[PDB]
Amino acid sequence: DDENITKLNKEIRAFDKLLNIPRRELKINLPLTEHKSPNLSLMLESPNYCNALIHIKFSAGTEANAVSFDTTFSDFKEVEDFLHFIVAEYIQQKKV
Amino acid sequence: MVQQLSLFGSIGDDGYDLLISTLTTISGNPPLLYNSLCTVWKPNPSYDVENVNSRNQLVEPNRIKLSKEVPFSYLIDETMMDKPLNFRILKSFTNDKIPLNYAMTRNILWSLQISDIPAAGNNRSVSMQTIAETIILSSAGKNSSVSSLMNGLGYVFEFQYLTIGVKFFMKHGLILELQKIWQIEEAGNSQITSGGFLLKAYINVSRGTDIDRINYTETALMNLKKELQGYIELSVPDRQSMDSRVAHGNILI
Amino acid sequence: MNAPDRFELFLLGEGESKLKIDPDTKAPNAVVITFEKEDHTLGNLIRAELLNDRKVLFAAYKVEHPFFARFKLRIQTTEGYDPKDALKNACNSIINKLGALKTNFETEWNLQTLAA
Amino acid sequence: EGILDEIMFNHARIIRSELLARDIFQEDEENSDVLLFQLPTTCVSMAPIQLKIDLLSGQFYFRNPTPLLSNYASKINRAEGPEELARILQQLKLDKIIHVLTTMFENTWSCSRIIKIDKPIRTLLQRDLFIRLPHWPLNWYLILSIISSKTSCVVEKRIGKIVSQRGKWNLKYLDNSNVMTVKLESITYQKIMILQRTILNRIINHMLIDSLNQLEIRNKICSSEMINEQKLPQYIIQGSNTNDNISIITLELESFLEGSKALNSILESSMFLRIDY
Amino acid sequence: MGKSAVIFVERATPATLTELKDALSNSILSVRDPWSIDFRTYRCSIKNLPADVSKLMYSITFHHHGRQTVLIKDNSAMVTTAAAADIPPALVFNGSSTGVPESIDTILSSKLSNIWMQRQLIKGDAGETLILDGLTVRLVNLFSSTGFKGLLIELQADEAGEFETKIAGIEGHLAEIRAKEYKTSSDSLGPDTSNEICDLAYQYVRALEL
Repeated sequence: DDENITKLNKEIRAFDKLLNIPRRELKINLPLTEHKSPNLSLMLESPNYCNALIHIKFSAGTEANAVSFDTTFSDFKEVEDFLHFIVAEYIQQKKV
Repeated sequence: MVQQLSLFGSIGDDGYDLLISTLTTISGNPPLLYNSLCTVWKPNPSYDVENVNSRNQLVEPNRIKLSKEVPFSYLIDETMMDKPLNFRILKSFTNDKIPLNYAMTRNILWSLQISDIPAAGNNRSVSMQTIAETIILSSAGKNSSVSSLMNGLGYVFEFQYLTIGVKFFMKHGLILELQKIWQIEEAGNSQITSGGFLLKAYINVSRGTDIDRINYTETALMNLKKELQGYIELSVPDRQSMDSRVAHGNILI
Repeated sequence: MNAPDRFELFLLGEGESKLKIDPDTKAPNAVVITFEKEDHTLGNLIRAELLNDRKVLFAAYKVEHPFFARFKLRIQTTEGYDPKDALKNACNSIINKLGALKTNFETEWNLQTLAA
Repeated sequence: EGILDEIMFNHARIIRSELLARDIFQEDEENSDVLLFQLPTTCVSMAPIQLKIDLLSGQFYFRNPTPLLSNYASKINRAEGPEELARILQQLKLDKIIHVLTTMFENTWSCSRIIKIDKPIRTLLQRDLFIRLPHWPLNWYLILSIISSKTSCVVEKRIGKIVSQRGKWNLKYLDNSNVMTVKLESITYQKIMILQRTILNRIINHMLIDSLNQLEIRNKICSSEMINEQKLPQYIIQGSNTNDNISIITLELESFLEGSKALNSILESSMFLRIDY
Repeated sequence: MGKSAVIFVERATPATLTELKDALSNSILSVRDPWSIDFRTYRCSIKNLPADVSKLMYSITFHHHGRQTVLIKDNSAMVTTAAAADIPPALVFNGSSTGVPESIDTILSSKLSNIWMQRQLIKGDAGETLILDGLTVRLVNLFSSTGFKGLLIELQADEAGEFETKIAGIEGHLAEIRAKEYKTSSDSLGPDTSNEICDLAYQYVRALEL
């Protein structure tokens, strides 16, 4: 309505790309045969601007919506452990 | 429910622009545009309310106010989109005609509000009034409409009017309003506040029992009035003019 | 006339709690429990049942004035045991006893009707 | 200012020395104002965490605290007694391990956060966790008793049956002959999934045994060791090519017949029930 | 679009709530904070009324849905709030509202007391809410002025595909506990206009009527 409030809203919104929380997403597609291609989507966020939160969504090659696993992690050590477990599970699946 | 402490006044439009400069010099804040639309409803005369305890006068019938905000796209004609939306547009609102007509308001059909006559006695320096308020958020059903709702309660439409003006926010919760009022009927639209602006400075108190706060509020209002001495005279209106009971009919405008 | 309405004997007023529990400041593990709209019929039964628990030390009730329907109960139990738990056990035991009594009376009445 | 700083440092050193005397935090050689707390991040990992003392207000803080770590640091801050502090750290280790293993189960398992048993299950802090799967037979739960000591931790895995009646949890049945006592470090994902596969067969054997007890029929399990010992008849072992879908149970002839002693002289006292899925 | 249903049991016992809580314990995933609800009826005090005009007005107050009141009359609904955080900012800004409103029950029972008068009041406090697989179940004991009245069950789901199956399952669960006289309702006030809380209040009214 009034010019001043809209002007201030515009000027403040102009800085969203700097003030807003950073985010990142990484999609990994693994080449598998038998039309069974699992997906690995890892999104990294910093909700409190300092802590790292890693959300992992691993979809096995069974259905487009049957998410095999969907977990969250705050410790990189557990991230590496679960990554190693997922790699071992994929190797076993490729061996069967 | 609040205790509203208020002071009133009026000004001629000639000084309007010079008044707006001075306010900006005191508050430090600019004006903000606003508008509103109020509809007054009264108890249905077809229904005989024998429940009014005539031998004791436990209660008397009163009038209900329903208010709503209306977008400026209904108030700006084809000649006015070029100008930006700010306080200067009020300078063109001097004619009794207005884009919003009876049919549009009929098509519209919120905040529900009831009040009482101010406190008696001649030792009161500011108009103290008691207000009971509630809010209507939404509705549903086969006849979801404000008119049907108020007829369900037992009330009928009486009249309506449109306010357009500017607002100033000062310290301590003091609000100062400059208004122009347009009464609306099927016969047409008439500006009651012809060739002038109605000025109203007020504060709200949440609890009537707290008296330190009320004393502080009165101190702030009288200090504000004593600041504007020589420019505009702010006065306590007539106690019998702000009475909105059905038995006796008059309307401060 | 100043005679109060009779229905105030069995209908709680609005904003009234049927029980009110208050710790007693003199003896450890003691509570005073106010019951509303009740008379000796319940207090005597509850106190007589609370006197059978070997972990209950003190159990006493009173009706201060015969105008008002309300009474006070006072309980004191051994360490490591809650008076509210004692009240719950007493109520459970009373309910079981009344159920057994009802079943016995029904059996006897039906037998008499067969013999009637 | 120097006197105030000296008093601050002396008070912090006195508190730190008291904590070291209690032998809860080990000594940090690199930093004299940093306390090392030993915590297992995983089953086999055993790592130190650095806790530091604020020189201004004096609240303990971690270097990179997790939300649970921050919560328990705040709990430490308003703690009042040295025994309270020791109990807080013991509970920190215990529920950190519990959270780690619960996350391990959930990343593969439905735990229950509602069940509270009046008496801890007989096997030093003991914690009972009750897990199951949606497709399991009703009221059967995999029960894990975590026993945590000052230096070592063990897990007792059993199968039990619990019911809820009139607001109370009743331990309907517990099995003790097949308690799996497992060290904390050895548990891994592959062991978890192998246990998941075998536990349905073990639960099927348990619910059949309980049903035989409700029938008052004595029985004994032909476990993997029993089959490998070749004490059973060989023609029963035939066709069991190391398959978990074949279960053999030895039943008493008298018990199966509910006390019919006239048939004891005809058939052997032991019969064999071989159930193939 | 979420769906909801309400089942009221009149011949219930004091311990029936615990019986239904335990009979569903296998599927219970979690438990959340308790809730409360109020149910008033207001009567018209004027005698010069037409035959086709109803006389009652049902007010239902939801405590967990952010302190909201709903007024019902002749299949017509009205939703009022009383919290300062539910106020649309336009009304605060323009001056249409003083900022600290009152509940509509105070307005009905203070200022309009010569048109409407209270007739009854049914309350429910300290209910329990349970999260099952894709479902939320709330249980509470109803207390009138005289005493215990009955049992109230309200079910809410987000996916409307299999709502009927869940209702049938809960009805069967009540069936094994031998509660055979229960009145259920999942009706909708308006086929075209869908407001969740208005429909919930209408279902409450349809369940609680005598």
